[PDB]
Amino acid sequence: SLIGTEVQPFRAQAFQSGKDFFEVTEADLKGKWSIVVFYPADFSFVCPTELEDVQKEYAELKKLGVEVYSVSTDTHFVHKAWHENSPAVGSIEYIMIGDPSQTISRQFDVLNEETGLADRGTFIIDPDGVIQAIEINADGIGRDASTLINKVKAAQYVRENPGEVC
Amino acid sequence: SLIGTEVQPFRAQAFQSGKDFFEVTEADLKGKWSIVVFYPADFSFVCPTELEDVQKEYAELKKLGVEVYSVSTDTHFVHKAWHENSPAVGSIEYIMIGDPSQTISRQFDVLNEETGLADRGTFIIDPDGVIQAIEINADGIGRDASTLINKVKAAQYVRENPGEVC
Amino acid sequence: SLIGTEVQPFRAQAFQSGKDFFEVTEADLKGKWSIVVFYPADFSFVCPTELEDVQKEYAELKKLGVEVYSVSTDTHFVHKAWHENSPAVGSIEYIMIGDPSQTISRQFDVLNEETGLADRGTFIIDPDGVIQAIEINADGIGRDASTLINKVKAAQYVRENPGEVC
Amino acid sequence: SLIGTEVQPFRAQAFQSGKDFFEVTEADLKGKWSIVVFYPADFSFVCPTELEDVQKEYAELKKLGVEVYSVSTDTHFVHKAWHENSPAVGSIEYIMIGDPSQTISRQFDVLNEETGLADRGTFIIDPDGVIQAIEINADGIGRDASTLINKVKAAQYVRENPGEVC
Amino acid sequence: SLIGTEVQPFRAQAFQSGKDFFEVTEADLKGKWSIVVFYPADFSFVCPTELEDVQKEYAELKKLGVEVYSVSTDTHFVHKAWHENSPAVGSIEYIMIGDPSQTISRQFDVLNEETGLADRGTFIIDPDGVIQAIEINADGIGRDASTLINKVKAAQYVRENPGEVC
Amino acid sequence: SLIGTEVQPFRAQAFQSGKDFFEVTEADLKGKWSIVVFYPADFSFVCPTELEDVQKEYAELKKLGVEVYSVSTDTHFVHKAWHENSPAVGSIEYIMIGDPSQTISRQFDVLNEETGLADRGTFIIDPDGVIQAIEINADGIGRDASTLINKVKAAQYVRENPGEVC
Amino acid sequence: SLIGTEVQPFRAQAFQSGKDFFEVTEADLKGKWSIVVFYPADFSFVCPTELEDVQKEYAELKKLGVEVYSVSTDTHFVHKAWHENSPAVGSIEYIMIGDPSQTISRQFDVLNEETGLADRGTFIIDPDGVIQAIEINADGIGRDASTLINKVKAAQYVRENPGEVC
Amino acid sequence: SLIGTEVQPFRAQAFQSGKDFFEVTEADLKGKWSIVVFYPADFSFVCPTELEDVQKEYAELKKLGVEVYSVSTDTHFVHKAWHENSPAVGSIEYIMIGDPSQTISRQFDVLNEETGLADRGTFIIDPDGVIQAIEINADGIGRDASTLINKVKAAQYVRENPGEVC
Amino acid sequence: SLIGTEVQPFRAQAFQSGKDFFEVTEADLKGKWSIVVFYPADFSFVCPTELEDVQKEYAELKKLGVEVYSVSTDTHFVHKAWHENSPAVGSIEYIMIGDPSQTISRQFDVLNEETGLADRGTFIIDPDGVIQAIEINADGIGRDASTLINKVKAAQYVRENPGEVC
Amino acid sequence: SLIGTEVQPFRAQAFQSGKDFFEVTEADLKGKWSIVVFYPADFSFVCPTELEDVQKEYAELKKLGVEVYSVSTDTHFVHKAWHENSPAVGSIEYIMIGDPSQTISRQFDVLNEETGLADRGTFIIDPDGVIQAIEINADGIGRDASTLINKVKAAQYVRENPGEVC
Ligand SMILES: [N+]
Ligand SMILES: [N+]
Repeated sequence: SLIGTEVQPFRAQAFQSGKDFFEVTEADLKGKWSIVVFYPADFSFVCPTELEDVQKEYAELKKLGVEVYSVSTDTHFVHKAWHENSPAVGSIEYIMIGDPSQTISRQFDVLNEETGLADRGTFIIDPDGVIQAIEINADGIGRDASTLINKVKAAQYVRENPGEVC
Repeated sequence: SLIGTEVQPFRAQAFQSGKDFFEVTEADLKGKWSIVVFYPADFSFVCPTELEDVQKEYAELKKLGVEVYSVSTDTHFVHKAWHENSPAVGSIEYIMIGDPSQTISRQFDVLNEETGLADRGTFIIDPDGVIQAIEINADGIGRDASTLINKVKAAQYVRENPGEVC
Repeated sequence: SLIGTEVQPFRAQAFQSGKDFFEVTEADLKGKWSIVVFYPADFSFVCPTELEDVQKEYAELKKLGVEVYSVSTDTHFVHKAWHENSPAVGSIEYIMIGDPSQTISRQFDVLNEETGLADRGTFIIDPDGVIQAIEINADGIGRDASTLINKVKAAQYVRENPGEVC
Repeated sequence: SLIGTEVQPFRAQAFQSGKDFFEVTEADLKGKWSIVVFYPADFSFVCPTELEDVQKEYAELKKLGVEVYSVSTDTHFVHKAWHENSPAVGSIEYIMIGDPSQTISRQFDVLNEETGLADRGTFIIDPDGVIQAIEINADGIGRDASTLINKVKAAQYVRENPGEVC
Repeated sequence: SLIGTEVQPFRAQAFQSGKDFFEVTEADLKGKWSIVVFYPADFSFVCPTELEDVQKEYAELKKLGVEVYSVSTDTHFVHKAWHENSPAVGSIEYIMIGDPSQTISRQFDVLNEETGLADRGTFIIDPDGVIQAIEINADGIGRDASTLINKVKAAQYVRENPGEVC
Repeated sequence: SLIGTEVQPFRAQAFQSGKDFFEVTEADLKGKWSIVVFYPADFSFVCPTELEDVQKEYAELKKLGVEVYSVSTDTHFVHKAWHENSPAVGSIEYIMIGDPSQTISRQFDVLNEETGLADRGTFIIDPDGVIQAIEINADGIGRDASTLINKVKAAQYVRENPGEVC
Repeated sequence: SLIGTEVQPFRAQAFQSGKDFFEVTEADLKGKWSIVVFYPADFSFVCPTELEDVQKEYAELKKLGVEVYSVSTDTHFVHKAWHENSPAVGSIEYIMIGDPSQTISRQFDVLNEETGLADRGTFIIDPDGVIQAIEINADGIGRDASTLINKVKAAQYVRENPGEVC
Repeated sequence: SLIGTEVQPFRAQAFQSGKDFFEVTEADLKGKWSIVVFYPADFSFVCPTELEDVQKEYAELKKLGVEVYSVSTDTHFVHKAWHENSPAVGSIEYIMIGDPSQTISRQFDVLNEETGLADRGTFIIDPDGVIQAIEINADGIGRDASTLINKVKAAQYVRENPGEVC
Repeated sequence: SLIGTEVQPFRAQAFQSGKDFFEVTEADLKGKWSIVVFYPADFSFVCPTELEDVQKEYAELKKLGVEVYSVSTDTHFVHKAWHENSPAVGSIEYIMIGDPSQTISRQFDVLNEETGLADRGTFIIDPDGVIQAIEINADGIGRDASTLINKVKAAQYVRENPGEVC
Repeated sequence: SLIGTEVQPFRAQAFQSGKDFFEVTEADLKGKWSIVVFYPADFSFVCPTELEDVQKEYAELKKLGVEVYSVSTDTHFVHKAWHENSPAVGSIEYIMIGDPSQTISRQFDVLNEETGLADRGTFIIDPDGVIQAIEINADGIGRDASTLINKVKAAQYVRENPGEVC
């Protein structure tokens, strides 16, 4: 499992409510507690529930010094389109990376080779670029965005309190 | 060059103004004069001029027993989205295939490995599934949709008039 | 990721409060909603919280037609020993599989090659033997046993309600 | 596809109405807008229409700072012979390269391995030696020489007007 | 056979009645006459006879400047557990190494690949880290702990009396 | 050397003063004494002396039941062209094969890889399709067409008079 | 380790006080409890103690339905010689196999590649041809012939009393 | 074909009417127009006509600054023997190389693998050690020694008169 | 060593005072006691002593039902020539095989790769085609022809008197 | 053949009537005329005739500055045993090397892979460590010890009298 491994090098276009398109690299994921969530496709049939539940928790997550990135094999262009032409996804303030080359979906071992889409997986990365938590559910079973603040806290506690885990 | 070669096997989701999403295979390209045009990405910055110029010519092309397929590595979901949330692309009546697996873009050797997007290429396929014409321009140089009806006619003439090409 | 894949063939000794040691195979995960949780080592320094939290939820999980299996690369012998010589782990009523061969830990891609121990991963398997949910946290970050009943329900819902996921 | 790639190194004999035979290299395709057109064989049965159509457009193309090269796997000797012993091809003023080694036809991936002849392909190359347009038709389907001035212009426009393509 | 070969590099956790867990390397086996005994599993059904018989002989073995190490693929945690929750094994004063990685069991070619357990093998190593005696019996056939003092003596004699073996 | 070997399979277009273009195979080489002569290129600068000298001897050679084939990597089209637009080569009555695929020049190991042209080689083949004589001179050194009637005679004599060669 | 493996096929000459030279195969090892002991070389400097100690125990071992074989890479000729020209080895009544081909020494992985001699190893084989016990000591450390009757008994007990090993 | 290639390195014993045996290397071929003729075997049944015809032309060839070498896989010993015990071959004044190693016959690709003899081949080498002419006839068809002076002249003319070959 | 191996298949031309040239196969070497002697080269500087000494012993060897074959990589042609143009070798009545292909010299492992000549080796072959004696001396050390009658007798004796060799 | 090759490196134990066991290397074979004779096995059934006939010739051989070495894959221990417990072999005064590793028998290409014994081969080595004579007979055909003095003489003569071999 990628648990405990370090994020591999990548470069991709992203969109964020506010700033116009900008590049992103393995670097941005280093130096801060980043949490990236993957999802099938933009403009999909399934309701963007997962994505916005995260938006709600975003306010708080930022306080904990955490950054949030959503990823799908769609182009950053459609991410913007989706963001505008939809109230739900329009409330998202965090970063939306586009992975049309499939490279970053593939590196997190979450790309479904035959559909060309990513799986519902969420990763939590420590300031060192190391994966500390992995959650991948099948289409239908939802990811509870609330349990995130707990995990990142727990992750951060153990970060400067080794062995004190009981 | 793929000129004169036979279309390779593929299976993909498509969208068409009217019918709700449906599957498509190498078969669909066999039995009729089909002309498929590839393009970078949906919701892109470049104006969908190419796509709709083809829509104009669509009326007549259908009379000649020709079918038209647009292809991009976008999901059929976004194709629909784009089709609705845009007047220009909304006039498109022909088939819109989605190639997120990249397989069909790759088989026509028109996939840009590093960007994960297709090139501006247009192919004309005879009822046997053989490529009779190839046109690939760089971003900026436009593809003239009018010269299409001429090519397909020429292609069809030669089809049952071998050697009579002067 | 193993999400959506089918559980691989395995044969191992298990212990369960009540029945004396018995064998278990891939088939015992087929036909029923099974949820297997992996952990580092028995008699470890870290408190068996995770394991017992699941014991609490066990009552209800059984109602839902779900079976629970704990796994570590320890021998079933030590699982029993631990079970007896400890009040905490002694409350566990579900199955305790022993994976000294490391085969099953390896098949779920959760075995740490160099330490010879398993990672904190929990999987949810549908009656067909397919993995529908994966959660792997690092030492320290705890797995919330409560969010299990929700996932299994969600999993069960979509089971006989395809596409109805909004 | 070779779209966007750089012309490969080659050295060949050429003939041009006026100057007596002279050598040519990839260097002659750099610094200037060059457009090279491939054809089956000299003295072939099919009428040299395509070649001369281009002759007509030659006048103007030169104004745009564009050079024209015709290529076939024939020797430059026969190019000259053809040029003299035929009124039609005799009107040609642009360069006629001979590719008996098949190397340049092969490098543009336009050589038909088993017949040893080139396909009807036309390429447009920017002053940097990069392919910006590709058009390959089957025997019978003609290449419209007129749409060339448009393509080169469009190519030239985008050359110093990046992104301005709408 | 490993007879006459040098002990390979390894690092593992060990437990010893008295000192709390400590690391051990191939270095602890050089410099002194060490005798390591492997066994299936802790808390096993078979009576720990073998292990304790060696405990008896331990008193004298120490006099001869010999150290004793017991090894099983169990974790040092369970070694301690076993040591406490059992009168028999509780009499053991020598070192108890844990080989969950299986690396040291594998290096002495005594690991049963399919069961993930070690074979009943006892090795005698001279102060140079070279194996001078090997004894591996099947489950059931016991290893006579008494014949140890004789072998180490014999080994020690020949150590400083080459060829004098008659 | 190919001396004594059997002519390999080939299919090519040929031209002959009189008959309009026709196909030729390694089989047209079996059943009769055939003599094939290779040359650089048609319409070349070097005077077609060699080719016509053979034309002179052709009258007689036919009496001996010998057939003559000229070969160059040129297309049969240009062979015809050359034959008409030149008095010298116009006197040629024997077969003129075209080898634009280079396959037959390559099979007689007489093709100059880098120039894509054939060497000045003349071969004599017995009714069985076996090479009995090989003569390859460099550009400049001429092949004496007269010494051919003697070689074919000698060849034919030995044909039905084994060992009688003194 | 070869523990639990089956004896590999071999054919060799043997000598036994009484019967004149005779052949031996793996087959002789099957159907009876056989115990084979390897040793360096005949007429060696080291006293044949080991071999004769076994002779003493031979009387009893035969009662237990056990056969004994001594093996060295010497020829059966010298085994005979040694047996005659020496009082000590002359008391030996069991079989003396000769392994000059080194194949049987090699098969029991007891052959010292560079000296071409066997190591001091003793194996116990059940009636099925499977190795149940292995003892290999270095030159100097002696093998206790007495502990043999115990091992074979234990081996035989467990033979028809599986699991009853406590 | 070896036409235009450079003679490969070799060292062999030779005999020449007058000088007693002496060595020969590639070098002797360099700096002068050398013409080497291969033949089956010395003392063969076929009359040495070919060899002596060359002897006749030798007088003049020397005037042209040409050297002549005969080669067969025979030893230089038998070349001398043949030279003496035969009037015909005794008239030979040029060099007679012996190729029992077969290396030089093999390098000129003129060695018949199965018979171990050379083919009737004659080569003309320019002062640079490059092959300018090749003639290989089958047993029976004779090589005309007269046409040699013409070829060497032609070869020499073109040597200092490039392109002037018409 | 080839001692005891069977003569491998070969076919070669031979010469024998009396019969004109004839073929020979590994078949001739069976059914009779044959003794083949190899030597460097015919017409060599070293005196044919060895060959003729064997001729002297020929008379008697024939009585013993033995045939004699001389072999050198020379052609059977030169063997005859040498036989006639020399009193010494002219006395030879036995078979003289020629091995220009080097195959038979090579099969007896007596061919000197770099000189292309055979070594001074003599072999004795039983009627079954098996090598029973091998003698190879360096240039200078002579082979004693007299010791042959003894060897073949000894060979013949043991042939029908197994083990009676003392 | 190893004729003319140089003895390869080896190190072995030897025994000689008088001196107690001592080492020997490819060194002892240089600097003097050494003659090594191989034989099957010590204490063999065949009478040691060959070995002692050499003993008789030993006296003289030493005069010629020749040393004698007997070799068998037996251990030097058995060589001594044989030497004492047998009148015949007891007369041997030359060196008796033991080759249990089979390396020296193997280097002289005289080891019978399947029996693990050497062939009856005798080699004569010049002071440079080069093999000058090879004689290998089958079991039964004897090696004549007398012909040795002649060979070494002949060998020595040619040693300082090159070419004088007639
Ligand atoms: N960063
Ligand atoms: N030279």
